Parts: sequence; structure tokens; C-alpha cells
Amino acid sequence: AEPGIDKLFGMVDSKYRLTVVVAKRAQQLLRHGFKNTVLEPEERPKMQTLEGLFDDPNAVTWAMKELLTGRLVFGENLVPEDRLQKEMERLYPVE
Amino acid sequence: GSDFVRFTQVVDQKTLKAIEEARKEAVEA
Amino acid sequence: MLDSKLKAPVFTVRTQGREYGEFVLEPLERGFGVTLGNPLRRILLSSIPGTAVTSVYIEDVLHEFSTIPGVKEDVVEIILNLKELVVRFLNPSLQTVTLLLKAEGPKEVKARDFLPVADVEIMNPDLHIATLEEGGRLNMEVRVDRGVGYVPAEKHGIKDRINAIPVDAVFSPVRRVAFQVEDTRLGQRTDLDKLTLRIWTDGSVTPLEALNQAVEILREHLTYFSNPQ
Amino acid sequence: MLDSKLKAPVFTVRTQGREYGEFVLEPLERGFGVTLGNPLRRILLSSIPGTAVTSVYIEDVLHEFSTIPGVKEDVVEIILNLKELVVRFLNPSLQTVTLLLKAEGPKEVKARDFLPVADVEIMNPDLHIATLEEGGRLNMEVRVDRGVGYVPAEKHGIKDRINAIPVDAVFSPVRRVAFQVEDTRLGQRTDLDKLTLRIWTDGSVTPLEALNQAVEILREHLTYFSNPQ
Amino acid sequence: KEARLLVKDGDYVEAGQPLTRGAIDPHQLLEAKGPEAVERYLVEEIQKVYRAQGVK
Amino acid sequence: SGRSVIVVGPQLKLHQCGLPKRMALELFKPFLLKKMEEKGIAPNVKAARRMLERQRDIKDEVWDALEEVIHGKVVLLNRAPTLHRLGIQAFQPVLVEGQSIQLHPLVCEAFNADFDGDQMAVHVPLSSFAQAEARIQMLSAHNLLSPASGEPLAKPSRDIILGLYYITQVRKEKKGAGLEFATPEEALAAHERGEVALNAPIKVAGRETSVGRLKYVFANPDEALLAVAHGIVDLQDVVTVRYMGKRLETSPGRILFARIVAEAVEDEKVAWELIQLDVPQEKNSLKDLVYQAFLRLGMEKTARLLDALKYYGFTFSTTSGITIGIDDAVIPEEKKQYLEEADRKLLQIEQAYEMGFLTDRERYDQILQLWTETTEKVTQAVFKNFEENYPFNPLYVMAQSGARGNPQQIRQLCGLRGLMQKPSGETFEVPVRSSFREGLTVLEYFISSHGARKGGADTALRTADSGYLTRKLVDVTHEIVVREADCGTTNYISVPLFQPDEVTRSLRLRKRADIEAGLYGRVLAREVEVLGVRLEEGRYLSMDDVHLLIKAAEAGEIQEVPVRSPLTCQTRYGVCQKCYGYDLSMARPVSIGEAVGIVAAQSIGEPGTQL
Amino acid sequence: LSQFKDETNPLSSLRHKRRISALGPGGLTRERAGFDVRDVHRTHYGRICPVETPEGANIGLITSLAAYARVDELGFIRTPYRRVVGGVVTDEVVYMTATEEDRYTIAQANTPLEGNRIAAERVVARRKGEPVIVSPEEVEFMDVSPKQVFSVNTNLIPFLEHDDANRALMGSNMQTQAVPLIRAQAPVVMTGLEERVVRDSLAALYAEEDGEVAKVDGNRIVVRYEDGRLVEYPLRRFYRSNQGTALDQRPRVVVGQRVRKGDLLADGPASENGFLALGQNVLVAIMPFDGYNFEDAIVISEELLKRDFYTSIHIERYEIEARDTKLGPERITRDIPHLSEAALRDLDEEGVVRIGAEVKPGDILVGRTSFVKDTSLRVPPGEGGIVVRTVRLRRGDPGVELKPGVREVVRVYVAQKRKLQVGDKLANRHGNKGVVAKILPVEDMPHLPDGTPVDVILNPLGVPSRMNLGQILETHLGLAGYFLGQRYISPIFDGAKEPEIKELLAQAFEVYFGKRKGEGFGVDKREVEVLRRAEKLGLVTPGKTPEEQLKELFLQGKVVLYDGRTGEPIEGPIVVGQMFIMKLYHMVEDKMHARSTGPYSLITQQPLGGKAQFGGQRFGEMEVWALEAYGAAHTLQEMLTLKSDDIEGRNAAYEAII
Ligand SMILES: [Mg+2]
Ligand SMILES: [Zn+2]
Repeated sequence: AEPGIDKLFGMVDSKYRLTVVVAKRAQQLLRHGFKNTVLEPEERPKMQTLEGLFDDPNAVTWAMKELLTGRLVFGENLVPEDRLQKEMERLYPVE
Repeated sequence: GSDFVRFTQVVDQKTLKAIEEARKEAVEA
Repeated sequence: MLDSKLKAPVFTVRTQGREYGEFVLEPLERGFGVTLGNPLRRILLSSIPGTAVTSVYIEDVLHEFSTIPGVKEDVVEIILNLKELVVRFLNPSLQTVTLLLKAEGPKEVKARDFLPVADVEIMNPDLHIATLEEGGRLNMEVRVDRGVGYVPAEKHGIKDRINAIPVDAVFSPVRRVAFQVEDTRLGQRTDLDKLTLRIWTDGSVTPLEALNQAVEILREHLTYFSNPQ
Repeated sequence: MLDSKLKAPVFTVRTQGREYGEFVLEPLERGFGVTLGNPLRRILLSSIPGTAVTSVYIEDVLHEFSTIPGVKEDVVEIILNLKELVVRFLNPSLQTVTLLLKAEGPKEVKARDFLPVADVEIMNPDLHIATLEEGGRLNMEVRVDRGVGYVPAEKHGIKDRINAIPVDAVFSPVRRVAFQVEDTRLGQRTDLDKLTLRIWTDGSVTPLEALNQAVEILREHLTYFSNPQ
Repeated sequence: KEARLLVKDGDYVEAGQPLTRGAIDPHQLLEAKGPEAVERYLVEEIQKVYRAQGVK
Repeated sequence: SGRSVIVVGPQLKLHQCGLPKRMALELFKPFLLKKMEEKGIAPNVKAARRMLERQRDIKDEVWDALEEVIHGKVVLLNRAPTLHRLGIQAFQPVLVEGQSIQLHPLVCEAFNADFDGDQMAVHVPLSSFAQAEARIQMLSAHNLLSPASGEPLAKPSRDIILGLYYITQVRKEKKGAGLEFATPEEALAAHERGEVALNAPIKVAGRETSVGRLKYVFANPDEALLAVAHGIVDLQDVVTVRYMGKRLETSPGRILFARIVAEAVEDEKVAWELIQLDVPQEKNSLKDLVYQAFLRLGMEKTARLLDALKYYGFTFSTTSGITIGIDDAVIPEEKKQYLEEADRKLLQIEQAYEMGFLTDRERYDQILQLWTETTEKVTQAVFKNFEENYPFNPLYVMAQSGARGNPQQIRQLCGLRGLMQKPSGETFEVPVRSSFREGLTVLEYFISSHGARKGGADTALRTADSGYLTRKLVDVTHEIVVREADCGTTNYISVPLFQPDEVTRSLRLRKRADIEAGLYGRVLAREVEVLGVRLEEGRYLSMDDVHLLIKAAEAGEIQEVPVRSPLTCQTRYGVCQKCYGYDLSMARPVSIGEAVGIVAAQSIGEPGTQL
Repeated sequence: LSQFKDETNPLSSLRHKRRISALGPGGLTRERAGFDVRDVHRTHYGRICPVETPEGANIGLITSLAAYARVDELGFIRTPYRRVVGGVVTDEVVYMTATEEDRYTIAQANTPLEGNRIAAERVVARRKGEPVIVSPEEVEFMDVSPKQVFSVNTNLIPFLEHDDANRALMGSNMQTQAVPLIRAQAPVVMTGLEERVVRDSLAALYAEEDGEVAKVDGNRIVVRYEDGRLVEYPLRRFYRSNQGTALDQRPRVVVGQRVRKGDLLADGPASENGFLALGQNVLVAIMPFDGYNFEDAIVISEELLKRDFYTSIHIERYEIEARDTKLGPERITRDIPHLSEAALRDLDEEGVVRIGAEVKPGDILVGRTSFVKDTSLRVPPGEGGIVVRTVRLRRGDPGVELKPGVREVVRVYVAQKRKLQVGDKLANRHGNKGVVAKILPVEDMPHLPDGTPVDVILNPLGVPSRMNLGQILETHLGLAGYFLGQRYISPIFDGAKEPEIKELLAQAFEVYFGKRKGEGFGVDKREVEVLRRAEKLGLVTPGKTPEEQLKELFLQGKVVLYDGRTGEPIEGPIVVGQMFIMKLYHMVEDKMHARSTGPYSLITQQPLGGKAQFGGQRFGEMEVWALEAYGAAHTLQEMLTLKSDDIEGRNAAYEAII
């Protein structure tokens, strides 16, 4: 079903924490434009009829893959939300 | 509904550096 | 070719009419009998194009669910009797043909009763088509086309007449194909195969006709590999 | 073409070594992927000629239920460990090659100790057949013939030596094959065919090469109908 | 007369021991044993039906 | 939301679902317009509305647009009467042609949904987070083990089970001549000639080996594979093949199933290491392997195996050509002798009553016992009949196999369902002496009608009764969830290991399965070095721990267990993991935040349906 | 008390019309206490068929009386019984009162007799609802027939003697839901009442007396009787049912055709030749196919669609009206004010539509405008066939009373020739049910040594759990009748016996393979190998001729088969036969009920469509409970807010998706 689900499980303290993390990352990709990715360039989700999956046919796979990478850091309470969103909005013109 | 998990912000090192400069911004004069 | 090539299936043919035909090929090496008779039967039953009642128009009725006076059979029954008609094309230029028939009174409409046409044959001349009781005005026209296998009336949607109707398509002229791969006994090898393939056909084509047609088709299907990828 | 000839099965291939290979052809029409694999799969498992040890003889060995001192394994084990031994002829004239092997001492005997045959080459020089335990007297000779597919030992009963042993023959260099037709969707229709065949070969050739053979010879079998009779 | 009793005369018997064969009022069970013993009892009768009906 | 009839998805994997397109059409009209405006399909979203409002404005490129949209999308499917957590599950939709809904056949029982006409419904999560949560913990491919009790709910079905049992079964037919080949190879040669003649059947009692193994020796199993391919060897045969380092004397089908295991999961080493290739494959062993493999590799490789198993079992079930026939109902002649025995004994009882010595109760009870005896007599006779006489009885192969059937069904068909109660509940004297292979008597069938009517009535009443009970259960248990750290309460329950009254005074190591049900995945209230293993305090109770401790209790080293319990859980509301313990649909002990009370309500009320 | 009439099939109607229940006004008996009543009283013998009762909550509540039993004067069933005097039975039949029944010893009909005298001294009898194995002289009456024991619907499954009541009731019940087909076939093996069935059930026409045909037109028949008279009877061509089916008496007589008294004239919609004919007889082989015979799934070959072999016409009866609103009467007009006239071509006449046309979902049916505001009828989502009829009762009410406000009324009739499709459902008389799982291209489907392949392949695993051997017995019987090209009459228990079964097996096998031999072909290598393997399993005696051992296999009712896809012969002989299988009521639940967006309630904002849009599906409570079992927090939030009540939120999500 999902690659490295055991690995992500090990890196994730609770299954529901992994769920929340994945969903937060996916909605991040969505809201600020899909460019909110860290492993996109070289390896990337890719479609079948074309390479359309490089963009966002299904974000959740993107979040899972980035989680398989150590690129993202998810804190249950890691940063003040106001400044995190503010810096996301300054540094992402992908909108 | 578990508060222990229900909110867990996901952040990249670039976001960490962004918050770092946001903190550094507090220096006046 | 004396030892092995001469030791090749003797394609022998024994056909009752152009409808039924048997072909015996032996001796056959290990497992070739079924190995070949199977896809041969499959293509015979599947790929062989044929002819069927393409669309139907009754001059008298608008909707298939009606009944015509002095007509014991009903509209759908009649179109069914039409579909059961077996025709025969005599030319590749023979693809679309609108047969017409007009009958009246206390007469039984047979499939021979249609208007004769030049390049066509009524493979079903005696096919009971209808039976008119008294002054039964049965005048109508069926477009018949030369197709492959089956298609529902819906997809083609053929309308020579808006009052004319489509019907599901049946273009396999094969009644049934089988092949008995029985042990043929060769001097050195009794363990040889001898395949006698029997086929009942509609008669529109002769068995060997669809036979070599399918053999042709299959050989192209093989040629799909001269291209490496 | 674009519609239906571009509607041509993609003869896709990816060979994992010369022994294994995936081969996906797609798409296909109704009842074709099986129509192709089944006959072809049958052919590849018996049609393919290959190298198989017809018989073997140990000078001292006179029952296969016997074991050679200085050689722990019994006749059964040595014969089996030689069964998989796959060789490659340099020319069709290598119809039969009998290679002998001499060995004593506390040593392990693999395929390399065999006396080299000019036209015969072993792609399995690493195949360790036995272990000489202490001055183990082994003199052996294996007759191998160029044949097709599988041949049981008893039916040939090859006796180059009256105490030599017939060997079950397996010539088809392809270890085996697995084909399936997966349903594939085109923009218009979803009921389409994609036949994928992954094959295992002894290494005598690459799976692609064996496919080339089988397909060509099958088309040739399709040539057994041109003469009418 | 019908009281089907299992215990014998003279035999020492724990309190709350069912003197007859049949069922028991849960309240008297709690009274004699207090909470935990009644808990164990009831869990037993709950699992007995499921095992009798193959439930795991 | 929507609802309509379903159809099996034998091609479908449970990770997906069989979806006729024309419903997803209306459903995703929003996303469809989104995409086809994402394409040039319509000028605007609303020109799109007009374009798509007609079945005759239909464009095919609508199709690839919709497929592109749904590429990474899933929906939820459910049955009309929902009773448990899996009464709905998440599937990745697959647009299909036709009206009916295509269904992965395995869950045809997870949902108590046959193919008698009942139609199921479906909805969809919409929000990105909502879809994520649905796919994460509501995926069927994610929802494997029963959380009610730790049983897997994906139990393989009858057809696949039968296919694998048939493939992995072995045969033996006859041995008459010299069987004692064990020592003599002259014996092998002579008996091999007798096999050359009719003297030796292949499945003869070959002491060291049946003629099958001596005759044929295979280094690489592809060898025997081809031999079968040449029709040389049947799949249930006694053959020898030099396995990786072993001369495995097996049936072909046994090695082939082992190979199936090998591909389904990469590490074929463990694949054979964890497989009991030495027995005919039965549903119970099926579940055992399913469980252990899920333990070893996890979700993905286990499911790979599950799908491959479904495929191969279907393949082999079809290949078997095995069909039921009236003659498949083999009436053992032993049964007719038992039947004459019972009839003569009943006549004896009746004659003893006739002059009055037996009371109507006395004669009635004597007859009752006589038939209750002869019934098991014939059951045993027919059973033996199967083991030796007809190991390959389609009827017996099935009944013996876990796919379907019971001894009672076979008896009722092969033998007779003789003893049946009257309208009151008392069994009629003259039992049902005929079978279905026999023609039931008019009055006998009339009488048998009564029990069937009672069964229908009480099952129908039990349906609503179980609904009521579950309703109360959820009413009361709904509050309870796991939200806690180690509930420091040093209070546990010592779980007895002995059922002390099976006889009035008979204290005995309590039953194994019950012990597993009560104690699996528990928390050691304190360390216990029982069989030399220091079962430390709080250490969770694995099944292998269950086995160790069952063995110890057989040793009598302990009669109960220091182990935690919710009852001794300190947490005011909620239970400690330690206070609760282990059981999940996954292995590791429960996670904090899990609504355990609901799970218990379901697990308990659902069974009441069949009580 | 009175409601719709059961217009599924004439048999369905008659059963419904001759069945009594317990419940009623309530005082007689209300719903909550039937346990004691639900069990079949002993007195039901010859009185009530205990297998005809509707299963479910109302199980034991409703049943058809004994077929031969009838009310004498006052709701009191008396049943025929063969008088038996001493050792002499009397053909005189006395309809006994249930209470009077206890007064005697009723002998069973199965007992052999030499005429009026029994053929066994020791014979069972029904003294008072008990098996009393007594001398022939101890019976005052003997069972007239097994038929009297049951209602009509019970007696129409041939081999009941080897089937369980649990599913016998199921089959008897499903017998009612049969939809008359385009092609009416009679069972290969029958019970014997289909003639009486179509006789009592007025589906077909019957000639009063002796006479000849004057004229037989598709809608009329003038007969001229031997009495010198002539009378014509209009013939029902297409008449809708309570459920919208066909109603025709099949023209069965040619003009100038001499018909006797009571001679069937035009067989009813579901009669073959004055014979019950619904559903069809199809050659069937039981074998566990990949997954399309999973539990009770039925696998069908393509041919039954190529042939016109399972279809019926479904009739749809729509209707609308114009009202005179105080805001303004709702004119039934052709006008769609705003945008388009193109779709208005179909609405040919003003307000009313043109007749005899196909309809797509959403097509205007009746035009009209409210306050002007466009408010007109359209084609319901789903499927509409071809326009057939219309009725237009405007203010001009000749004898109609259009309701107040109703400015006018209008009725519309469409027809759709529904062919059998993928999702359809079928079952046999012997109880086993199922739904079509897939129709396979007949090209690769398994085929006999003879090219003739079977029609349907079943999953055998069903039968063993079920307790019904009569079905397999019928399988053998129909397989035999196939080559025999002839039918059979099997009384439920007195009918055929397996001895005659094997006789017909030998006869039919001899026919089939004697003509095989005449073909110049005996056994094939495939046959020899399979026969060898049957010997290996002991199914065929080793050493017997492949001819003879194949003959024994035939007498086994099983034979060899070839694959078709891999063409291989099938290991293990398979029993097959011409099975008379019916298509059950494919009720409305079959149709998709799949609505995404559309209407909502008035008082509440819960979505509710219906006539305009399919409608939101019931969500229930325990479903939310299951969601609770999972951690479905925001998905459930969405369901109850974005998909349940919140108009503003639901439209906001609409636009977000947009
Ligand atoms: Mg059901
Ligand atoms: Zn706790």
C-alpha cells in the first residue's frame, strides 16, 4: 500500500501523529501553491499518461515521501503559529 | 481529538531558519 | 522434405456443403494439436466478420413496441425474425444493402419473399418472417451491413429512417468451431498429434473460407513483433 | 497510423540478464493476449531446442543407488547437480558431445575440470558437481545432445556405456514462462488487453532471443496451410 | 424440594458459596464478596456464553 | 451519497473498489468541471455545467480528465445494516462500465453481504484532511485484524481455500506387492518393474519412498513443474526434489504453494521457514500463516501475499474442475449397518415398552439415547470412510477443508438428520430416517418444517434483540477512551490458569483458547520467572508468551497471573495502556487517545446477533 | 386491509389471491405475539402449506392454504382424503374437518396399492398427527395425494423430495416474483399443474367449445364454434402491470383452425403452449470458476444476449398538471423563457410532447411556467424509453374531477425494452438464488467435446451449505432431456427415480456418442488421459473401455469438458443439464440512487431531491458509530456540516471545489 509505512511509523511516535503530520503537509502544499515541497526536483511523484504527478495529482503521496525524507521536521508544538504562517506567506509567492 | 497529537506543525529546516530570523528581528536600534 | 517436413500435417478437407466442414491435419508433434486448435477456434468464433440486420424500418409503425393489424407476430418478434435471417454478400463492395419486402392479405411472409437483389443471396430463403392474416400491409426495409462480430443497436445508431430502428449486430458466420486432437500413430512416434477440426457455419461462407481468413488474421497478429521495443 | 494502427500493441521489453525478462505487449483486442500467450507459452516450453545431458557414466559406478568412496554424495545427488548444468554448442553439428572428467584427492569437482570441447562452451563453469574426499577415484563422461525442451531418461535410454546411465533431457534453455493479460483502458474503451510475459532462461540465450525463435517458428507453423488438400 | 445443592454436610464452605445449583442474585454476591469477586464472577458468565457460542 | 446493487470484483483488489463511472460522474461534477476547465473542455465552469448536464453532450476526454482528477482519490462504502466498525470501509474508486457495483470478493463476509439482492451505499470524504484521515485509518487494506478481538477479519474464502487445499494435497491409491524397498535397491528395481507392470501404483506404500520418488528426481523445482507441464506428473504426487539443500519428498502442489509464498514476499528464506509445507492446506493453517506473515513483514508484503493467494487459489479451484454430483454424496455402507443396528435396538425398546415394563418416559429416554449414540456412531464411520476410503471426496474434500460444511451437513445429506424435536421442543420418537439422497417422506418433511420455522422465527427475533443490546452497549460504554500514562495504581488481577470445577471438584489447567482470549497481550503485574524465562513486570504478553505460560501451567508452576486490568486501572475515566494492555488491530499495544469503549460495545453486541 | 394486486405473473397473482394471514384489524391478532402461532400446528396437515409463509418479521403470519383444501362453509378448511374401508380403499374423497380429522387414521398416499386394496400390511398412517405404523385395516382415510398437502405454489418444484424446507420456502416465494419474459419456456422437468395453472390463471385464452377459427388478428380473434355461432374476443397486445410489464395473450391458433371446447386460444404473457413458461431453460455446468461464482454469483455465457432469450418491456407512467396559482395559473406551455429553444423541438405540441420517441435524462416532459417563471415537466433521471401514450384532461373534465387548484392534468406513458444486463439476478425453482456476476465472451468459455457449450456456470459451494438435492436431480434430468429432446412430468415425491435416471442416462449417452462415432471419432487423447485420472481417483473402473467408462461417467451425470481459453479438457467430470432458471424481481433497489448536488428540505436544510435529483442517501446513526470507532474527526465533521445541514458551508465547499 504505502512505501516505508513501517519506517515512517518508526519515525512517528503515534499513528495519529503521523496522520496529522501528513495532512498538515498536504494542506501546506495546497494552500501556498503546490511548491511547498523539498524532494520534488530529482525524484518526484510521476503520473502514467504523462509526468503530471510531478505537480499534484495526489499531495498525500508527496507528504509521505517528504516524511520518508528527513527534509521536513514536524513538531506537535515546535514554532509560534503566527510567525510560522507569516514567514510561510512572505517566503512563498507560490500562493 | 487527542490534544497530544491533534496539532503537530510540520516544518522544514528553511522554515526553522525563517523563524530564526523572525526571532532575530526583535533587536531594536 | 521427406523425413520431417514430409512428416507434416496433411491438410485434408471434407466439407458438407459450404456450411459444415472438417479439416484433418497430422501427424502433429507434441502438444501442437490443441496448441493450435484452441486459438484457431477462438479466432473463428471471434474475429470472423459477417453480416447482420443493421437497422429496420417499418413503413407502418413508428415504435418497435407496436402491433400491425392482421399481423399475428409483433414488431419486436418480426425484427427478431429479421435478425435470424442469414444473407450472403457477393462483393466487398457489398457492405450496406437495404432489403425491402411488401406482403398483403392471408399470406405467410418468408425470407425468400424479399425483393431479390443482384449481388446478394438469401442464405435464409425459407426463413419464416411473418404471417399476414387479411390485407396485412407489411411493407418495410432493413438496412443490412457487413461487419465484424457484435455491436449493440445503440452504439452505431443507424437511421436511414427515424422511424427505422437499429438492432444489436451479429457478424460471426460461424455456428460452432471445435477440434479433436486425437493421438495419431507415426512409424517412429505413435505419440503424434492429429487434429480434426470440425466447424458448422451459417453457410454465408464456406468453413475453409473463414478458416484461412482467421489464419491470415492470426499471422498478422504474430507480425506485431517484427518491431522490437 | 494514429487510430487503430497506432492502436498497435507496444512490443515492450526489459531483460533481466539473459535468463530472465519482462515483455509487455499492449494493447490488445478482445481475446488476444491469451490467444497469443497460451499457444506461444506452450511452444516456448517444448519448441525451444537446447543442450541436455543425454547420459552419463562413472567408470566405477554401476548402480545409481551406489556411492563412490572419497565422494560422499550418491549417484542421485551427482546426477541432479549435473541436471542443471547448461551448456552451449558452437554449431548444430554439436548434436552429441561426450565430455569426460578425471579427478582424485580431497578436492571439489565443478564444471571447469572437464576437458574443454572446442565447439562446446559452459556458461556454468561455477557449477560444483561433487567433492573428492580423499584420493576420490572419479572417472566420468557425460553425453549431451542438442534437442528441444524436455526428454525423460528412460525413453532415450542413451547408453554410450552399457553401465552408463540414461539422463532425463531438458533442452529448452528457458527455465519457464509466465504470461497474463491485464485489462487496459483506452480513452474510449476500457476493455483492452495487455499481455505481459516474464520468462526464465538457463542462460543459453537471452529471453528476448528465445521469444524471437518461438514467434518465428510459430509463424512458420502457420505456413502449413498454404497448400490446399 | 427441587433445590439442587452441590455442597456436602460438614464440609467447610467459603462465604457466598452457592449452596444450591442454579443462579444467584448479584446483590448478594457483591455483599458476600464485595466488588472484585463479583467482577470475576460476572466476567466468567459473560465469557461462558461466548465460548458456548464459539465467540473468541 | 448514493446506493445501489453490488457485484464481485474478483479482478479488484481490496485496496481499490469496483465503481461504475456514471455515479462518480454526478458525484464529482464539481471536480469534473474543475478539471475540464483545467482543460479546454468547456469555456467556463458553467458552460461546463451545460456541457455535462446532457448524456449526449458527453465527451470522451471528460473521461481522462476525470481519471486524472481521481488518480489519487478514494471513497467510502457501506452495507445497509451497519453493526461494527468495518460496516464501512475506504476504497480507491475505479470507474467501470455497467450498472452494478464491483466488489472485492474477500470482504463479502466482512460485510455480511451475500449476493441475494441487497444493495450497498457509498459516500466520500471531501476535505484534504478529511480524505487523508479516511485513507489512513479507514482503509480496508489498512484495517486487517479484528479489533473487536484480535482475530484477522480478512479470512480467506471458500473457493481460494479449496483451491489451495486441493493443490497442496497428496494422493495414495494402492500397494499390494513388495512394499519394503527401504533397505533393498533390488527391491526398488523389482517394484519399479511392477510399476512398469500394474504391480506398483505410483502412490504405493514405498518404505523409503513410493515408486514416485524413486522413479523421478528433480534438482530444480521448475523441473517437476515442467514434468507436470508435459502431463508427466500430477500436482498431488509423491515426488522428491533436491531443495536448496534438501531432498524434499513432497507433492508438486505443496512446493508450488511454497513458491507462491516465495514470490508474494521477497524473503523466500522466511517464506519456507514459516510455512508448514508438510500438511494439506486448511483454512486454519491459512489464518495462522496470514497472521505470522503480517507479523513478520507487515501490511504491504502481507497484502501482496493475500492478493497472490486469492489469485492462485481461484486459478487452482478453476483448474480442479471439481464439481458436486449426487453420487458425490457417498453413503458409507457402515452407515446402513449402524442404521440397522439402531432400528433393531429401537424395535427392542418398543417391544419392551409394549408389555409395559418401560414407562413412556423410560422408553422415550431409551430411544433418545439409542439414536444419540448411533448418530455419532455413523458420524465416526463416515469420517473414517473419508480418511481412508475417499480422501478426495468433493463433498468430503470440502467438508474436511475449511471452505465450507460441517459434519452435520454431510450427515443430513449423506446420512440423515434423524433426531428432531417436536413443536414443544421434544424430539419425535421415530427420527428422520431418510436423507436427501433419499426422498423425504411427506409426513416426515411436514414434521421437519416445524424446526425450520422455529429457527427462522428465533433468528429474526434475535436480530432486533441484538440491535437493542448493542444500542444499550454503546449507550453505556461510549465514554471510555484511552487517555493516560502508566496508571500508577499497583492493583491488578491474578487471572486463574485452572478451571477448578469441571467435575464437582476438578481443578484443572483452564482451557487453552479461553486463556489466550483472557490473557493475550496483557501486562505483567510483576515479573515472573516461570519456565526459566524472567517474565518481567509489566512486560506485554505476546502469543508466544501465552504458549510458554500454557506449558508452564501444564507444569503447574503457577495457577493465575500477576497482570493489570481496567478494573484495577486508576485512571478516573479512561484506562492505562498498562491498565488496558495490548490488543489492537495492529500488534503493538493500544495508542493513547483510542475510543476503547466503543470498540468493546461493538465487539460484544455484534456477537449477540447469533446467540 | 386491501391494497395493490400482485401483478407480477398470473401464478404470483393467484398465490396472492389464495393466501390468508393472521393479522388484521388487530383484535384478531396483532404483530407482537405469534411465536406460538408461527409454529405450524399439526392441524395444518392438508390444511396449510407451512413452506409458503412469507419469511421475515411476518414469518408464520401469512400462508397459502393446502392446494386441495377448501373452506366448507365458514373459514373452516376441509381437505380431500381417500376413504379406505378395511383393506379396501375407496376412491371417494371426504373433505374432512380438522377436528373430525383426529377421529380417524389417515393413510399416506405413498403406500403402494393393488387398486382399492393396499399393497402393504404395515403402512404408516396419520392417526392424530402422528406417524402410526399400523395395518391397512386401521386407516379410515388415506392421503388423496401429496398435492393436497401443500398450496399451489408449493407443488411447482419437481424434486422437493431431496431439498430442505429452509430454502424450499425461499424458492416457492421467489416463484411469485418471476417477470414474464419475451420468450416463455416451460421447465425441462415439470410438476404437472402448469396446464391447470394457466387454466385457473386467465393468462391465455381458451376456446369455449368445439369450433373453428374465423379470424386471428393481432388484437382480436373471431372464433366460429361447432354450435354454428361465432364470437370474437379482443386480444391484449401490450398492457401494463401494477409494476409496468407486458400483458399479451400469445396468438396460438391459425385462422380456420379447429379448436375444441376449453381449447387454449392465445397463451398468456408467461405461457409457452398453454403451459407455464417464464424464465428460460439453459444448459448449465456447476464448477467453481475463478471468482464470478463466488458465493451465489452466476456466470453467464454471452449467447443468451445474442439470442433474444432474457428480456422484458418495462412500462413507465409519468404524470403532471397545471394549476391556477393565486400568483398566476401555471400554464402548461412550451416556453423556456431564459436561454434555449433547441430542446423544445421535442415538446412538439404546446405543453404536451410528441409521441413515440426516445428520452434522455433531464428531457422536458410537460411544459409549464409559474410566476412568468419557467416551471415544466422533464424526463426523470435514470432511464426513459420511447413515448407510447398520453392523456390530456385539461379543465375539459368529461367525467374526471381534477383536484382544486389543478388547472389541468396530464398522463404520459413510456416503454423501455429492458434486456438482461450485468447486474440482473436469477434463481432456480429448487431454491438456490443469486445474481449475475459476469457474462463472458462465449469464444473462450468452456465447451463440450461437442462444440455445444453450456449457458451458465455456478459456484458449487452453495449447494452443500444448502440442503437441496432436487436441484442436482433436475440438473441430471434436464441434461438428459437435452439429447432426448423431450420433457418429463415428475410428481413431487411419486415422480422419477434414479433408476430411470440412469436408464435415460444410458439412452442419451448412447445417442450422443453413437453419433460421435458416426462422425468418425471415438475418444480423444484428452478423454483417455482424463479417464485414466478418474481411475486414479477410482471414479472410473480401471480396465474398462474409454467408451464404456465414459458411458458410466455419463450415467454419473458427469462428463469431460474443454476449456476454450486454454481449450484444455477439465479434470474431473461435471454434472450439467438444462435447468429452468428464472429472473427474479429486479426491484427499484437495482437502480442507482446517486445524487451529489440538488434540493434540500424546507424546514431543514438536509438535502432532499427525488423527482428532480436522485436524492441524498440515508446516513443512519450506527454508521456514525463506526466512524466513531475510527478516528474520523474532520471527515465526520464535514459529513454532518458540509454534507448534512450547512447550506452556507456546503455551498462554500462547492465554490472552493469550483
Ligand atoms: Mg443478502
Ligand atoms: Zn490506567
